[PDB]
Amino acid sequence: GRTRSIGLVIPDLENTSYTRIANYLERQARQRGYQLLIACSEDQPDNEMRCIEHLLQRQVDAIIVSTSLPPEHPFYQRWANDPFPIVALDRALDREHFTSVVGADQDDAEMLAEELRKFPAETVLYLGALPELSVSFLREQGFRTAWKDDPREVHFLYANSYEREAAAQLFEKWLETHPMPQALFTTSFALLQGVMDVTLRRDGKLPSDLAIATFGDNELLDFLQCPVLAVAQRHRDVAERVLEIVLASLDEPRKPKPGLTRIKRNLYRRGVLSRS
Amino acid sequence: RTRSIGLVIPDLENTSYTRIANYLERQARQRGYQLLIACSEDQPDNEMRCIEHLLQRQVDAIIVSTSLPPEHPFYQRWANDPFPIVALDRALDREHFTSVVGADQDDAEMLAEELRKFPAETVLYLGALPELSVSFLREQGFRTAWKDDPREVHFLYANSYEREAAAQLFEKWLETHPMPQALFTTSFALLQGVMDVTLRRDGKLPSDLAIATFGDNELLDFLQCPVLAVAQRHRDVAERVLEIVLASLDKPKPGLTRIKRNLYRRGVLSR
Repeated sequence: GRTRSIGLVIPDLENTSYTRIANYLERQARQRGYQLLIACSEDQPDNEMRCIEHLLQRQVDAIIVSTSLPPEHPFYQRWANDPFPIVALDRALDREHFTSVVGADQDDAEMLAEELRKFPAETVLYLGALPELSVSFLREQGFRTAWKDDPREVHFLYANSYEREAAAQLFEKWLETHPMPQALFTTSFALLQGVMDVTLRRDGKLPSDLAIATFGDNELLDFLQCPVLAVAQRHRDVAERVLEIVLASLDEPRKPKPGLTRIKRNLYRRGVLSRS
Repeated sequence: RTRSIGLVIPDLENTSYTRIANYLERQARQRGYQLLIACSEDQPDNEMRCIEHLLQRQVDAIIVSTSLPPEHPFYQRWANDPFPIVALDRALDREHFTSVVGADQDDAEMLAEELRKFPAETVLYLGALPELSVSFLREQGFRTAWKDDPREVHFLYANSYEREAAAQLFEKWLETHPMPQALFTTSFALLQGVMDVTLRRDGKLPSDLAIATFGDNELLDFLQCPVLAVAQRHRDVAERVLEIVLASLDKPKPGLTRIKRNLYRRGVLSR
């Protein structure tokens, strides 16, 4: 009854994090005799639900999804007590009913923020997005823990989306009344790209006196002239775990106990720190 | 008819292939087709297995970037067959298959011509694997642009398109040659090795250096010297490849079809 196929619904194959996870999931699925069917949602809920339906129509045996919807959204509640495996990747689904393989956001932000705090800097800027979301709050809580005994006042700035242009416009507006920071903590690589876009437009280069700490990573940051700290997901491990959950959900009498499986990120020392 | 299309590529790590995959996925989905991606890791045996697997799944057509040469009997099975197999990047037999490939010679000529405009006494061309098609096409393009220029270009060839190999070879070359004021690299990986040696030695790149490279990326905006780079037109490539598949299904001429790269001015040239 098994088509030996597994759906993967992710926003795109642009974002390095998503391409890397797709890369490893495809490799590992093929090694177990499964064809991955990738369907990109463009991070849009209506598209995502359409992709889900299309994959069901193609009779995939299971679906791995990074959802753009709230974790408890009714659309997925259809599968809450059903044999059909839906496994969440990166962004959680209802921990009562689904297994989600996600980051250890609070801990990872604390670990990154503790490293950032080691750089002398008068002006410290925290740039996040969508502060009301659980994920955003957890990252800020981790940062605050790391900085709780530091006497510096940190500037908090929040974009309306985790998106490069939104960050650029907000940071550019911020610079009208604040100095360039000497320490910067960004909660997504897209936010950091917007800041870097403005800094390059304004100055033609990054300051040597700027310590950058970001979620997300790109080994090309090794070539920047300022200190850069980055936290990347353990893509290979996440892929192996998700597949193992999908196959256990198919191969065993009972599904894995629902809940979050939080996988720590790696901290990478980039920019001038790669030349220490 | 399953309204699905196989895509066999080395991996989803190479930003060339991920970008093409990204656009092929969107355009195929927009037409009701499901893309079935299979990664070969550039291994011939892996590739042949992936093809068979996709055939089992009754895909309507296959797009492949092959790790096999022309002349290999494998694809000869479909030489005169209604089933569409379309080549991407590496060409299949021109008598029988349509291949969407690079215009490497013309791209290298365009890039080299822009680099030639920079004042530079010492010019270094850094490539790899000079006997390979990709390598010789790019060299010929360069030499065409530099044909009547009085400067003697230094040619340097690494044993692979790899950062560490380039770093080692460039460090050795600097023992007896001055830092160039113009550098042409046939791959971004080679440029990375040159930047490794230069940054580790001097902590910065020279002001008096113009760089031209294949493999454009956003790091290049940060560089504090003039930079020229070429990049594939990924969306246009994906569109052409899907056009060919759909027309074969719903017939295109066998042979190579080439899509040129775009040129970007990066580093201090963005100012």
